[PDB]
Amino acid sequence: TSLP
Amino acid sequence: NWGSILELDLSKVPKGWDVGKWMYYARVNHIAVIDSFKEGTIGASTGKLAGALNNAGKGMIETNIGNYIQQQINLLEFIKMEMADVAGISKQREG
Amino acid sequence: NWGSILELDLSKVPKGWDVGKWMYYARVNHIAVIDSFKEGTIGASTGKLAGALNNAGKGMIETNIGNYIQQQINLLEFIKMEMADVAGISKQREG
Amino acid sequence: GALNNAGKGMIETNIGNYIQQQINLLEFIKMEMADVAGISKQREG
Amino acid sequence: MVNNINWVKLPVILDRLLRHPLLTDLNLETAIQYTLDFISAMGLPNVYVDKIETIDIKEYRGELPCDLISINQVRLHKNGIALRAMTDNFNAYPTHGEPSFKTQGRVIFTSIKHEKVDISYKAIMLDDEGLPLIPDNPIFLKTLELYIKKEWFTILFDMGKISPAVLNNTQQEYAFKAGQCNNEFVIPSVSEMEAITNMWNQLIPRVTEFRRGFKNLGDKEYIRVH
Amino acid sequence: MVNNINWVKLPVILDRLLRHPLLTDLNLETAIQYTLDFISAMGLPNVYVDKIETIDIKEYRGELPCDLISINQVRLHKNGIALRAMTDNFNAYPTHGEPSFKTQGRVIFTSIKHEKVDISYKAIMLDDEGLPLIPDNPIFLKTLELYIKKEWFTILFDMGKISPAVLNNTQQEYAFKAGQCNNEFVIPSVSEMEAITNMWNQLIPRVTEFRRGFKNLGDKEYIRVH
Amino acid sequence: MVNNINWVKLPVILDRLLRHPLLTDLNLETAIQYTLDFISAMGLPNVYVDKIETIDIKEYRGELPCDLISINQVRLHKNGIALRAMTDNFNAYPTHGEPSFKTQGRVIFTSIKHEKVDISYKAIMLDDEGLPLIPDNPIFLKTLELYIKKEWFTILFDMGKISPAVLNNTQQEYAFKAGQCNNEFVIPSVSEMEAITNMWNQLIPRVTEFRRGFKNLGDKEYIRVH
Amino acid sequence: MVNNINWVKLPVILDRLLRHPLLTDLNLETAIQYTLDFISAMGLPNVYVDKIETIDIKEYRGELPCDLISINQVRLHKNGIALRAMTDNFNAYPTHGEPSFKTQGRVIFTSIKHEKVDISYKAIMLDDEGLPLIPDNPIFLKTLELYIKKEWFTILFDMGKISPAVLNNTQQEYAFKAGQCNNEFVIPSVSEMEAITNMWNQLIPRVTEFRRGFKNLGDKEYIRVH
Amino acid sequence: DLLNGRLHMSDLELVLIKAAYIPDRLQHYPIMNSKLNVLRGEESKR
Repeated sequence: TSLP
Repeated sequence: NWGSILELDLSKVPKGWDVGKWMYYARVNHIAVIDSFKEGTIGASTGKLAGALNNAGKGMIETNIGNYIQQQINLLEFIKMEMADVAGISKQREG
Repeated sequence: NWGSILELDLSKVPKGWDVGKWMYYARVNHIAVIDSFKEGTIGASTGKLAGALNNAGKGMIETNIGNYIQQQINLLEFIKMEMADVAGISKQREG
Repeated sequence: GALNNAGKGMIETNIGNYIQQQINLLEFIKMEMADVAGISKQREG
Repeated sequence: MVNNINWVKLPVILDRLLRHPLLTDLNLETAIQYTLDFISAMGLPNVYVDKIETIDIKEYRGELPCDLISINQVRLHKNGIALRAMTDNFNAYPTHGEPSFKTQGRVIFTSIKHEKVDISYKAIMLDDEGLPLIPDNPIFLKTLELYIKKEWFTILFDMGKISPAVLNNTQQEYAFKAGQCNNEFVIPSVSEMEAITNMWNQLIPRVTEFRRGFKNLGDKEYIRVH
Repeated sequence: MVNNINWVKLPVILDRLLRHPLLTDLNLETAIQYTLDFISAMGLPNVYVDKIETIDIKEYRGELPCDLISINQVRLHKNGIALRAMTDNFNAYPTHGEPSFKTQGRVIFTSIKHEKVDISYKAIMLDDEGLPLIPDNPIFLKTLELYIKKEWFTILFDMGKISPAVLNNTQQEYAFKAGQCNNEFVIPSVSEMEAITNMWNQLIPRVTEFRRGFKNLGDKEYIRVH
Repeated sequence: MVNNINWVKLPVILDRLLRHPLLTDLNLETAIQYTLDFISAMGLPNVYVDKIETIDIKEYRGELPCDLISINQVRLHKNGIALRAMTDNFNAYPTHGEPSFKTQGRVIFTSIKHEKVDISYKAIMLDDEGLPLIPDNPIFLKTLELYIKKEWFTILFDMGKISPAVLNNTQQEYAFKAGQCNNEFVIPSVSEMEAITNMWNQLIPRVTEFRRGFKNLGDKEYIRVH
Repeated sequence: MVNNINWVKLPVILDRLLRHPLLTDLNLETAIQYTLDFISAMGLPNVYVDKIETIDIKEYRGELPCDLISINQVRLHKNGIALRAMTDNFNAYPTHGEPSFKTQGRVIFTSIKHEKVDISYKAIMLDDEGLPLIPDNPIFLKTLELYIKKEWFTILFDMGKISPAVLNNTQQEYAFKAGQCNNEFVIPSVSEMEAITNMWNQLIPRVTEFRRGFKNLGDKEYIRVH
Repeated sequence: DLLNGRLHMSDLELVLIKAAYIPDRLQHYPIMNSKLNVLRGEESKR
């Protein structure tokens, strides 16, 4: 996942 | 009162370039080559870090001291005018 | 009445730099090198802390005292004018 | 859906602003030559 | 920095870490490495010891002290004039100006042949044992504790011996305390704000405090009354 | 601060923590560490004891008191003129201005060779036992209670002996009370607002209260009537 | 760069990697490759050794040193005038200006027939063994550690021997430390900001420091008082 | 490009690929094809060898060298005047200006009947074996490694022998390193920025460097002082 | 020399050139000449  | 100050982040200066020579050619040509695919931008590009690191522009330490200076100058003009009036000596009557 | 006041946060002054010398070179060059990848920004970059910490600009303690001063000056002009009129002595009749 | 929308594109180049800048520079340089020569515009006509 | 850097020995951090049952395999050997890593990653200049040490330049080269980490200034011994960074690409190479310097390892490359130069540098405060000595600031101590806990939990998470939620909490707490520790050591005290104020307000700007050792940077700028 | 700092002994906090059945393994030994951590993390200057103590400078160096944590001012004993932060990188190093200072450990580095300097510093209020002494402000007490509860619950959560919801609630409550405690100790009282007001309104601005010990900072600025 | 490049041998990184039980099959042979990859990917110019070495041009061609990686400058030996990049497409080809150069392999193509040219180039600092020598900066060390851990975990993830969450954490941490390491080595020190300042403020701009070896780039621009 | 193109043989990439247990069926035969594909897809002009070679024009036609891939320029041998692209649709066809050219295969169609023309072209650097020779830049090497890994994983994913997550990671990593490799080989060095600067600032613009072999493109534009 | 249109670079900085070209030398724009010519012309016509 990638949402930081 | 000093001018505006720019907060410059050097995370995109290309590889193998000194900051001094980079900025020197930026002065001369008004164009600064940058590197969006530096290793330091990997997190933002791949989505592992906040995307604000490759965006958001450059910040400013701006202080509104000019408006203060204008206010003081206007107050000086007002006080000199009022002293002139109370003394009975107008500006047109000095010259 | 004092000028505008800027709320400056020093969380991005680069490592090994004193605030005094950093600000001194910012004065001289109008450019302040910052470090977006300081350890203190790790939470915001990695998404563990609110992203407003790497954004939101710089705040201002601004008070609108200039408008108050202008109002008082205008009132003074009005009262002096009205005293002049009631006395029967116009501005053009003083000079 | 952009294929039934999005308007029509433009190959626009802002060359007019460049031309205006050059014309203004020409006016400035002719004025400065006039001043240094001691011969004003009003003094040519 | 508002508070003073009172030094205490490294196992003060192991007193506090070992309160956690999951950190009981930690050692002085591990604490040394992670403490040095934390010290560098924060990059706080108040944690280092300021030293001044003169050396000789044989020919555009000089031997550097053993404990040097970073240089504040280099100046000529006889004049006191400071040196700048060397931008020249052929410094002591001849073919067929003002002084400057460049340092890479144990060697400092100056533009001068034979002179004594004074180097004001930063080192690490050591113990009676040849070991790092840490500030006892409980903010610094808590942040270093959280750093080591975060690294240990990251390893244990790579194994699958810690929950992802536990690591996420540890990372959040370490991040906040890291920012707070950064602000603790950097925000000036009252005397440092008087110096900054005397640097900030000049009717006649002073722009040559590098030539001196920044001695007059915080000196007040007096204007005579006329 | 509106309220007064009435001191009470440290186990007042253990009276209140141990009401919670999950905090019954807490001790005076643990309360001391977490209390010092809380004191530093909040950084409230009303919690420290103000002291003034003179020392001698042998040569650009002086011995510092034992209980010092932070310095309010340093001044010369004979003149009373305050010192500023030292920006010079070669202070007492010779080659071949106004006074300033710099403090790292037990040592204060001044720019003066042989003089007596007065240091106004902050320390911790101690007990008859050599232990910290805490304010009895129930806001301070509740915030310190919540701090210790939050740390204990964080450990127990790292084990998996507390629910994540319980820790989330504890963190929320501690955060709110921390902000409230910050505002309690910092917001000025009525007398402190009179001092701030007399600092704020000057027709002729006063910009040299660092030279004095900020003695005249809150003095009212009188203009004679003409 | 604020800190100094103190060199240490390559297995310093294997001391730190092998703390992780999942990285115990790593070797000096693997560390060499991944260290060289990291060195190139970061492209930091402070990690290389600056060297100057003269060569002869036989006819528009010259032999290049063995350890060369990148060229700072090339200049003529007798004049000292620097060379620029060659834009000409038929340089030494005849049919029936200022000097320039072009380098591809072990060969440098100049526009001059028979002269000695001085090349200021960057190489890698080697060990007593013919091996790379790495900085001991714990930021650099931690970033190289995280690079190697990320590559190893990427392989193990391609197998399915690591969780996707573990790799995601490793990639996040490596990315942050990579940015931090980039900023550590690039942000100028105080002396480098004096050079940059003296480059920045010119009432009369200086635009010909390429002709020299950028010797006068950070020289201050003095205006006489009239 | 900042760094130099030091050549190394093709199995340097197989040293690095075969570290991955899933890539052990790769061969020199496969590496050749995918290396040529990568070389073309990136289209970097620093990877090719610059050559100049004269040929004869029999009648509006000339034989082209064997190793030619792309032409930098064509010019007349006796005058040196460069040729442009041929826009004419009936070039040597009669019925009942300046010179130009057009190249399709092994044949170059010029507008001139019988002259010698000089062609400055780009080829591939070969090995002692008639094989491609790759740069040893670890950025280039890592990007080529990731290219081949991505293609192999794409096949294995078309079979269902790799997870979709593994291919997604490989594609992400290859994309980032492809962009980085593009920027590595294209961003000018210091000498190339001096040439670009001397091309950029002309008070009197120079607009006829195609006629020459772009020889004077980076020549500085001097204005005499009056 | 300033009235005759010649600028000495050594009179307004430290020279860290002798070539008569602007990329290292400085133009002179004789803006002072008209001012003195006005006064000499009035001297002549007095």
